Amino acid sequence: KSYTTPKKNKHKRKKVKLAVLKYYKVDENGKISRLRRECPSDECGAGVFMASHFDRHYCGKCCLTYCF
Amino acid sequence: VNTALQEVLKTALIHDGLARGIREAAKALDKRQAHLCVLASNCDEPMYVKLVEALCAEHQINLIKVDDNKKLGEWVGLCKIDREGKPRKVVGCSCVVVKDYGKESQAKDVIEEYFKC
Ligand SMILES: [Zn+2]
Repeated sequence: KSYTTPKKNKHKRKKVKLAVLKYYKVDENGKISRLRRECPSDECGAGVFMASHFDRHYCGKCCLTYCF
Repeated sequence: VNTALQEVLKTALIHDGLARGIREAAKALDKRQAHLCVLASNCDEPMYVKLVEALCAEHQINLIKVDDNKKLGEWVGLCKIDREGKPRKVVGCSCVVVKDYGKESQAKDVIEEYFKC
């Protein structure tokens, strides 16, 4: 029920639509162009990408941060 | 060839040679392991169709055309329950990569010779 102390809500992940639009760029030619840097770790595959931050990228379940 | 698609879909279901999900399909094309692909065309999408043959028709890719999304989803069995009637709630699937390992069958040679030309 409603207690005296406030409670922060859980991390409700907002649904993002048409994410498959935002992975590759499509031109008149059939050659694709990836928009994200690829993770070279052997735990994940070659189809996964990295996170899109504003300073540096971030891998998936590998949780490895690579600088420049 | 519809019964060939039925028998290869039941072979994928019986041998776990299916990876349902279009980003799993993108991972399968990125890992260079795609053999057979099923495409959905002339369905209810404004922008999804251009990306789906853009990311499907890369190299060594078979082309199968399905008129409606829901008929492929009912066929693949996303919610395949209550066979004494109809499945309850199945959404329409569009793209799937058949990464099957079972090869020795009856219609496998027929569908491979149909797709080889
Ligand atoms: Zn990784």
